[PDB]
Amino acid sequence: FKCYGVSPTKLNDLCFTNVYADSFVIRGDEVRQIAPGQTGKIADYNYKL
Amino acid sequence: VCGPKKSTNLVKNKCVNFNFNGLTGTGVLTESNKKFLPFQQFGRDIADTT
Amino acid sequence: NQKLIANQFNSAIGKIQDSLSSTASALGKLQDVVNQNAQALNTLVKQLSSNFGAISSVLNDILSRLDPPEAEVQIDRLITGRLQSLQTYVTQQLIRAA
Repeated sequence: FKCYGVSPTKLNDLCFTNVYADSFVIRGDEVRQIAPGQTGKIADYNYKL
Repeated sequence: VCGPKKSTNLVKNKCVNFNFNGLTGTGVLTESNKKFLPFQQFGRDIADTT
Repeated sequence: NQKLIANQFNSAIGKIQDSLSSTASALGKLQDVVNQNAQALNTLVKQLSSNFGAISSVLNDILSRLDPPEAEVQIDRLITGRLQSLQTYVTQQLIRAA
């Protein structure tokens, strides 16, 4: 459970105009590519943040 | 989309610590005579502060 | 020539009033001081809106979003920028003051 632009315990104090839940299945070793600033088979050609 | 927080009543014309939809600060809340349009949520100063 | 001299003097003063009344460019030297000081402060205030590498220019928005271990980093970015802004302002005021 990793947050980048916010801290995970501040989430209940904040209020947003839109929340989008992007949902998909990948293999465990490539979970680390689901982050800002990443490269790799998924990060560059499949799913990018 | 707001978190599980309980709202309270607003106190006018006093120095208060406020939180409006996650927007926080300290100041006195008073009735405005500003002509807000139906779509405008808040206004800003030259300093880019609320 | 006392009558001539007094009359020329009195006329000359009347001319000063007309010159000053007609155009404000006459006092550009004093207006320039006012304008430069106003600009120095307008610049200083506008700098508050800059991010300087931070995620947000607003200190309260950083604090309401991040825990201290991360909030401090974003704040240091704003402090460096804002402190540098004051140093620029003060230096300019000292030189202008001279």
